[PDB]
Amino acid sequence: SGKSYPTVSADYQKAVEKAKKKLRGFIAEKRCAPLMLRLAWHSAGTFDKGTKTGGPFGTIKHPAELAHSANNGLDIAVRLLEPLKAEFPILSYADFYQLAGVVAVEVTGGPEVPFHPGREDKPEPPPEGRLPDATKGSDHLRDVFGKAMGLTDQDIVALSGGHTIGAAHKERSGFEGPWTSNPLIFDNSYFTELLSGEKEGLLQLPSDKALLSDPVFRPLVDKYAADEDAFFADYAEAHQKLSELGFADA
Ligand code: HEM
Ligand SMILES: [C-]#N
Ligand SMILES: [K+]
Repeated sequence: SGKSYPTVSADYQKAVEKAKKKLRGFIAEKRCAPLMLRLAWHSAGTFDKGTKTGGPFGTIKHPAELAHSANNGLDIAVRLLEPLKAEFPILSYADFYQLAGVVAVEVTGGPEVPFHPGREDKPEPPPEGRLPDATKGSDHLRDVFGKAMGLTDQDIVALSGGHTIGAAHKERSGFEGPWTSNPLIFDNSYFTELLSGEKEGLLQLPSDKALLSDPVFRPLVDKYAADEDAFFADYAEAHQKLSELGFADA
């Protein structure tokens, strides 16, 4: 999908392979796979198709970006990774955060998302306001994923399935609790819970519920609730696409 992968040195590639292993162990032990996937989404997602500036280029590490109200918790995620990152000084932060997202999906039992190295760390972040609003609906999803990032309606629904792991926190976003009964297991339960209604102890954001009422998003929700393999396929496709917005002269 219009992507040309940069050449990196044999030493860079070796660090990638070694960092991936250390990330597995670290992330599994710390139980922070959801936060790492969220960090990856944010580090990819401050991308714009209308300006082509900022986003998946080591920019999330800057304290100017960790300030935002959609960024509560992203500071924690960056901090958790600092010591590991210091073991692999050759790797760009951009690649490191995307590798962490790929690993987060993998060690929670999700699909193996292909990873290619070579994202450069850019010197200035994008503007605050591009990123997601849980209180909004389908027009908003299409604005953040479609218009800004060039992703398709299928990507939108698949990627929303990221919420199958993790939870909201009253002190971060203000929302609270896991979307699923197994929030460290990457499966299609996000979609099953979304369809089944609101359960005691389980979260649905207005942005999740937007998927149910949209003529295009809904049949996809039905498909993924019915077929985890179809979910895994489309999820891996969309995660790779998202992770690579930071590549290839866009
Ligand atoms: C569709 C637009 C989206 C909106 C409005 C949204 C909103 C939110 C909110 C409000 C939280 C809770 C933050 C907190 O209180 O800790 C959250 C958490 C999370 N998000 Fe999203 N999100 C979106 C898309 C995505 C995507 C595309 C992914 C990855 C594929 C993702 C992955 C996650 C994960 C894994 C968590 C759990 C974080 C944790 O457990 O600490 N989200 N999201
Ligand atoms: C979701 N952030
Ligand atoms: K789950």
